[PDB]
Amino acid sequence: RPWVRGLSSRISIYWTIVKPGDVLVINSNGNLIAPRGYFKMRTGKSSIMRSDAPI
Amino acid sequence: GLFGAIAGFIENGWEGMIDGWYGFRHQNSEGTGQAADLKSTQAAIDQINGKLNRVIEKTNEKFHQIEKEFSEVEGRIQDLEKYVEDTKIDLWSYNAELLVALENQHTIDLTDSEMNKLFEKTRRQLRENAEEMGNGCFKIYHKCDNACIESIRNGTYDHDVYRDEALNNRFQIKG
Ligand SMILES: *[C@@H]1O[C@H](CO)[C@@H](O[C@@H]2O[C@H](CO)[C@@H](O[C@@H]3O[C@H](CO)[C@@H](O)[C@H](O)[C@@H]3O)[C@H](O)[C@H]2NC(C)=O)[C@H](O)[C@H]1NC(C)=O
Ligand SMILES: *[C@H]1O[C@H](CO)[C@@H](O)[C@H](O)[C@H]1NC(C)=O
Repeated sequence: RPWVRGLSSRISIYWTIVKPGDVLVINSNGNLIAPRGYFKMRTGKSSIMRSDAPI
Repeated sequence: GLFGAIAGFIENGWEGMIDGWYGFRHQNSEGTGQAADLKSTQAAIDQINGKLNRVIEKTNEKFHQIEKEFSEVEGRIQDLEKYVEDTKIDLWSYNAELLVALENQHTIDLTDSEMNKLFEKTRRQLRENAEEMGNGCFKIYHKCDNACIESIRNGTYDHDVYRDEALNNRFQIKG
């Protein structure tokens, strides 16, 4: 692949939400970039904005 | 406007009347004078302020929505994402345009109405003591000093008190 930071290989990122009472199971015989934990999820009034304005 | 008083039977307006929106001007034996009507002035102001409230400061609150600017060409979804927003903005722009149009037509006809109302309030007070010139003026057919003129302005004018005098002049004889 195009050399980037000296490497021409890549990592492809994925996500999996696990609802309470559920269970996560990872199975792989190679090429896994394992998770370390989980981020907590909230529903609120948040969002993101692309801007170059000085705060 | 619909009422034909302002920019109609009332020639022009008074830049001189700065204490009200509507009022009177008069000329009697001793002189001239002028004074603003508070009532009609407040009716107009009040209605326009009510109207102004409904419009002003009533914003929704929105947080995370869809994206609206794009870095790369994508196709089917971004087309749709753009169509949704574009469609939304035009319907809202129609909404704004129409509101100002209807609102403004309404404010104009309304304030026209309040002028004319004053006129009919005064016309009715003056009974058979006055005749209308048709330029917004009543020709009072009897002596009316500034106190008399004021009684009219504050609606306490008693037309029975000046009836015989008025009638007489309105219907004088060539003799
Ligand atoms: C497959 O083809 C691609 C493109 O030809 C090869 O990528 C190229 O890999 C070389 C490794 O020598 C990269 O060289 C490095 O260039 C950078 C910037 O010039 C410099 O910092 C280093 O000194 C080094 O020379 C080269 O830039 C890179 N080009 C691209 C587009 O990625 C890849 O190696 C080929 N693999 C095979 C088996 O042919
Ligand atoms: C008669 O009209 C109003 C009624 O509130 C009163 O305030 C006004 O001052 C009166 N006119 C005069 C000269 O007092």
